[PDB]
Amino acid sequence: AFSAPAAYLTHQQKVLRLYKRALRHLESWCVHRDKYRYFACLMRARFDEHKNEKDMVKATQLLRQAEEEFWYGQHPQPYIFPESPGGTSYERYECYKVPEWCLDDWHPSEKAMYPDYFAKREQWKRLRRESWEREVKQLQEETPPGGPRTEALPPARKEGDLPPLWWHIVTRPRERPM
Amino acid sequence: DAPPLTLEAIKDRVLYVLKLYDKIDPEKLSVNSHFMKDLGLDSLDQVEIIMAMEDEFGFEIPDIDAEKLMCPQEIVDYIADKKDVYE
Amino acid sequence: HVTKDMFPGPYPKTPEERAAAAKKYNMRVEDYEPYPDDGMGYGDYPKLPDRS
Amino acid sequence: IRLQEDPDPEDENLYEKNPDSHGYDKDPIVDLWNMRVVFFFGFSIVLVLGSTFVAYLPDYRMQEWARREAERLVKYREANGLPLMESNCFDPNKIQLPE
Amino acid sequence: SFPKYKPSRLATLPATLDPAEYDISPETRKAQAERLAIRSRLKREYLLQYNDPNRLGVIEDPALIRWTYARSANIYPNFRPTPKTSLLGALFGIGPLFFWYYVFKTDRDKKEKLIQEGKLDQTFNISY
Amino acid sequence: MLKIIIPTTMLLPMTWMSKHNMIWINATVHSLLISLISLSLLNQLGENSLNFSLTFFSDSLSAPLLVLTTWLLPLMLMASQSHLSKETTTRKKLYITMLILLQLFLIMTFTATELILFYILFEATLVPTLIIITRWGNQTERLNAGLYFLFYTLAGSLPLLVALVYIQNTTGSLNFLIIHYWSHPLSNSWSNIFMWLACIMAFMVKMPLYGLHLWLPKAHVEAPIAGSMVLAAVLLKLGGYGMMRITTILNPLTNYMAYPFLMLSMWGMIMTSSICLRQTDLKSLIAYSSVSHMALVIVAIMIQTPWSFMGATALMIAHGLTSSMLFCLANTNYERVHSRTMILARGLQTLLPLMATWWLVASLTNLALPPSINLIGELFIITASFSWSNITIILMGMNMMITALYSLYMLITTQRGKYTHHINNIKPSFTRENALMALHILPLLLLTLNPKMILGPLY
Amino acid sequence: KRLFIIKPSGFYDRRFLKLMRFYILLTGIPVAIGITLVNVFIGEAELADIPEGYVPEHWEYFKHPISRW
Amino acid sequence: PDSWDKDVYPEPPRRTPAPAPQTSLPNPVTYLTKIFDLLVDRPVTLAREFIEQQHAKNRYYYYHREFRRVPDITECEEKDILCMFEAEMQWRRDYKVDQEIVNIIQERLKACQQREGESYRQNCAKELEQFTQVSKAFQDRYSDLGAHYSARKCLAKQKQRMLAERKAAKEAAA
Amino acid sequence: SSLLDLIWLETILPKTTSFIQMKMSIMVSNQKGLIKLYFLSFLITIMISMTLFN
Ligand SMILES: CCCCCCCCCCCCCCCCCC(=O)OC[C@H](COP(=O)([O-])OCC(O)COP(=O)([O-])OC[C@@H](COC(=O)CCCCCCCCCCCCCCCCC)OC(=O)CCCCCCCCCCCCCCCCC)OC(=O)CCCCCCCCCCCCCCCCC
Ligand SMILES: *P(=O)(O)OCC(C)(C)[C@H](O)C(=O)NCCC(=O)NCCSC(=O)CCCCCCCCCCCCC
Repeated sequence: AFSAPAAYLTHQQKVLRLYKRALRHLESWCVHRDKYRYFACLMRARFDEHKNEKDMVKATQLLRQAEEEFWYGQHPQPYIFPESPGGTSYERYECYKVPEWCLDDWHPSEKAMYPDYFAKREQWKRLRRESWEREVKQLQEETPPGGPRTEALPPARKEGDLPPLWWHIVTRPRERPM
Repeated sequence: DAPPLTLEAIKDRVLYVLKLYDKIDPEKLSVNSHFMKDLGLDSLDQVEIIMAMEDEFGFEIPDIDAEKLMCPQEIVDYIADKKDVYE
Repeated sequence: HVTKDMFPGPYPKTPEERAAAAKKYNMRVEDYEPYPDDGMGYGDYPKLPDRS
Repeated sequence: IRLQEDPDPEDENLYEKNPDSHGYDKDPIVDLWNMRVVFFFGFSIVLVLGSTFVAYLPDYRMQEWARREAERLVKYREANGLPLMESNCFDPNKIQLPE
Repeated sequence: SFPKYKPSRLATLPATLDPAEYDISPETRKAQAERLAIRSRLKREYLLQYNDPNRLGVIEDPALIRWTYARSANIYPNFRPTPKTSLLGALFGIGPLFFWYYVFKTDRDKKEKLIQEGKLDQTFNISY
Repeated sequence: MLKIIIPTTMLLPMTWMSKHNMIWINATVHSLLISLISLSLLNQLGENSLNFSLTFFSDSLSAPLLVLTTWLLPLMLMASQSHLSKETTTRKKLYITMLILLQLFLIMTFTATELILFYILFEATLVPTLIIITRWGNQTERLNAGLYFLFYTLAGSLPLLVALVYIQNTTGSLNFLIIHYWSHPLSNSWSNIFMWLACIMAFMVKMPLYGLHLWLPKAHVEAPIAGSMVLAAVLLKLGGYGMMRITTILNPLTNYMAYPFLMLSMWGMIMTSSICLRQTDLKSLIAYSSVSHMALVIVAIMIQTPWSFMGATALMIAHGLTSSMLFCLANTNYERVHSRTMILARGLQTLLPLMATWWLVASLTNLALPPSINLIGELFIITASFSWSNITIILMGMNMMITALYSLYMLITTQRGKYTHHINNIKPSFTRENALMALHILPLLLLTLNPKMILGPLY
Repeated sequence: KRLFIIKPSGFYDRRFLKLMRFYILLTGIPVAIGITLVNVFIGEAELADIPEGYVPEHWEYFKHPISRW
Repeated sequence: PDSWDKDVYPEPPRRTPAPAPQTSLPNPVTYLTKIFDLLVDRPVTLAREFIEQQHAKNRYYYYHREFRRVPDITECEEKDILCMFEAEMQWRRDYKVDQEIVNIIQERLKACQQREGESYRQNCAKELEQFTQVSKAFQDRYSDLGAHYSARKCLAKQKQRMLAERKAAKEAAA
Repeated sequence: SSLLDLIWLETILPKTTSFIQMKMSIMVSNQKGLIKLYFLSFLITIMISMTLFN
């Protein structure tokens, strides 16, 4: 989520993702911890057996057959963490996330109810306003003429600058806002 | 509800898990030790370490982000940033 | 701010028209494929995969 | 460009000049009195007074009158052994059928 | 070996089971790079507008405008009378009308015939 | 009726002689006063109508419509003052004048005692509406919408004029009381078939009937907020009122000529609800919901039983109020983000709570939720249709299911989910908008409390 | 440690609700008091036979005092 | 109670059995009834006594409107608009009165069903027959006139019914 | 939505009538303004009125 994706997954990345998914589904099948440890050791033994293979075509064929085996033997109801996309507690607190632009539409009485918070908020707003030109200049200087080849973003190269395109990442709502 | 996390608590828990890992020597394990450069592990070992951390903290780290956590300090910083821990 | 050239148009019948349509929708010319010209009103709108 | 055209103006926010704006008028006093007249007349006058007026509208539909007439007819007809509901609306003697 | 999984339209084919996922030509990699470049360009434009401090309003989406225009206003100009369109329109617009007319006509004719024959249970049927 | 007619013709010079900043205040105050005055028409008799003079009369069918019109005018004034802030004084006064003329024509239409005067007034209602649409619409399509609306209505209504003058020549009078008392059966002939067709087709186009309804999305989507409010709440009820008035002299030909219209109404009710399920525009969704409800009203009028007419009247009043409220809510959303796309603005419950409450109540009234007058009318129509035939229940159940589906789909799409991140100009809801919603919703609940006021003469 | 909770403005919704309640209760409470006093003191009319030779009025044909008025 | 007519709204005499306890345990129902009478019934009775005392000081009367009979549509000539108007109004009033009569009979039926409870199928046979007869007559009178019903249409229906009865009697006698 | 509402209900009643009116308008108004042509038309009209009308 925090990392910019690449154009494709390498063979190492594919096999590692298959390894993690197979281990998780095996844990779903093997509920108890000792049984899961035993069968996970056997699974890693299989992966180690096929670890050293010079023939990339054969390695890809092994990966494909392993993927078919995983799809046949996957748990119909695999365990999902509550906050994970398939989880039960997924997106439950999205209705509680409110942004700071909505925060600055408050009435003067509401703002007066929090005098110290809004002073620091004004400091943050000044920091945002005093850096946008430097950020856009840095972005347009470092980009290739063809355009952005990837979604990655650069850091601040100067002692007094900020990383470009930082405001919403830094001021995103808390994971438990209310 | 639950007590809030702290940077020290996260670091202690991740070092606890790593010291309970058998392939890692507890004496030479520091918070800046690299998993493959100076700990001598490999990709499957790192995947199992990330899975152990997921089990420890009760949340999933996506594969796109988990491949880059090659250091206990990196894992601590990732978890603190995701859980909004600043102290 | 959108101009008249940025709106969906008729079914493309030439490689130049298909290239222009693909450029309009921010797609590759190789990956752009219109709906078949059955006279159903789709025009040059892309036929993206039927996934969710 | 093909014309000497004005730029599209920015959207105007009523809360910027007047934080306690009711959304009626730019002028504060005019907006406040527009709110006051709308709320007073509409809510109080129309809603409350018209609702109680409609609630206490006299029984000009003669529902209760019809009920009392029905009570009298039922009492009279069941006292004398007559049918409660008559078979015909009109008088067959006063009706003249064709041959 | 293991039983094969048959994709459907409402149950598609997973990526890990796609045969083309394991036959990657060097041109496939450059196509993926071009797609990523397009996505990165669009993302950069959107993020610049989104993080602009002086922006107040809605970042207009030409893609959304095109979708809403093609769904509503671009249909008739690109519609042609073809055998397929003619038959489908005739069926979907006329057939149901005649079907329901026949159903209700038959039901009401049977009911009226029962009424005339005087063998339909209409006791207590006061409200109509 | 002059005690209500003259105050509108006095609203005109008051609007033109008031100051530049006081036009909205004066118009709203005096419109509310006129509505309160017109509330006295609800005291109706159980035997006959209120025959004020040779020209005007009031009935249990006309009274709720007149009260609805007089109540609808100030809400239109509020919405118009919302969206016409930068206009010039003369053009503001012209818009208010168009609204006042429309209200006056509608009042005289609902109270006209002759069919030819009724025709003249209900055709006169077109000019202010056309001017409003094609002049103060926001988009380019307002011109095409006005052309479609005008030509549909006129191509429907001209044969009605010919039929009315023919009926006057044949019978001696177009007075409604005389034609009701002196009515004679309509024999099955081609001439009578085409007379029935002329009258019914005029009012069906006004309804609108399915297959004669494209002008309704065209005009309703492209008209300004006040025009949208008046088009759905009142102007669609002229067709139903006319059909409930003319069908006195169209018997027994209505038993045999109503089959195509009943089939069109039922199937197109289903089809327009399904269309509502897949609308990318909120105004279009509201317009098609209006089409479905008026198709149900057409079914009631065509089956033509005392239980169907009461349901028709109740459903007309309820639909007017609910559709006006829905258009107002969608217009507030549009005034926020300057676009009518439904999926553009999301998370509006977390951004504007009380507007989410108003949306919830409006959607719950849009679907037949007991004991609302919407459900009262729909249930009466469904019971009458059940007595008519026993598969109409299948069609009505399908329509109710789809109605709930698309209403809650609109609610969940607009209000629930997560807000659009880049939309950062959604200011808190105005007191004026909240008051508009409250004035839309409270009378509906009070009518639910007292339901015999909107059940028509057949009660 | 107490953390600031970011919420939309509730001032305007609260103000509208307060104004609506005030203006409904501005006339509603007096109307309720008047209705209660009328019902308690000036009760409803009693049904009676029309005296011979007497011609009543319509408000004499209605029952509740407010409806008669 | 003298509020309504016992003949129009009959009630069978109420037979309540006397208490015959068989245990020394106190009756919670009796104790709670005593509490209810002490706490609620006496205050509401005093309040109603005060209210009725206030009502007795301002006694006034309202009357039931009497309508004399007028010639009906059978007596009215053709296109005699005034006689037709009077006859139509009288027919509408009679229609309302008949509707309320049917309502009274239905109220009788519902009350008897609820009262008899578990023996309603047998003890309510008298109120079912009265409802059957009343509804039959009302249906024969105003069954299928339509939304635009009138005295002329009802008279045409009665004429059709009379013609059918005459034809049936002639066929039977043949 | 598309096949019936946006295509065929538009094609039948409003679009076909507008097309016919436009075609007839073009046909009527497409004249070169030649007195020889429309006076020949006058002669034809006079002959038809004399013969076919009695
Ligand atoms: C902001 C958001 C919200 C917006 C909302 C929308 C906007 C709304 C706008 C306004 C709408 C207005 C609509 C029109 C209203 C017009 C008035 C009307 O229709 O009145 C109706 C009508 C009024 O009576 P009426 O028909 O005019 O007179 C007939 C009789 O002659 C009368 O009987 P009576 O003469 O024998 O004596 C009765 C008399 C006197 O009664 C008594 O004295 C009773 C005493 C009881 C206790 C006695 C025992 C305790 C004694 C303690 C002390 C003992 C020792 C001392 C004793 C005294 C000294 C010896 O009391 C009254 O007359 C008062 C009745 C209530 C008047 C309400 C006026 C409303 C005005 C409209 C505006 C309202 C705006 C809102 C603000 C309202 C104010 C805050 O009936 C009622 O009001 C009934 C109230 C409820 C009774 C119980 C009902 C059954 C409850 C259970 C049902 C099942 C459960 C369901 C759930 C729970 C319920 C939901
Ligand atoms: P680290 O970076 O050292 O990783 C080393 C890797 C693996 C990247 C190697 O360097 C490498 O690329 N080796 C050659 C490629 C290769 O290893 N291919 C084989 C991969 S799949 C494999 O052979 C093991 C699959 C067997 C297990 C399949 C699991 C299916 C069962 C799951 C069922 C679900 C519930 C149990």
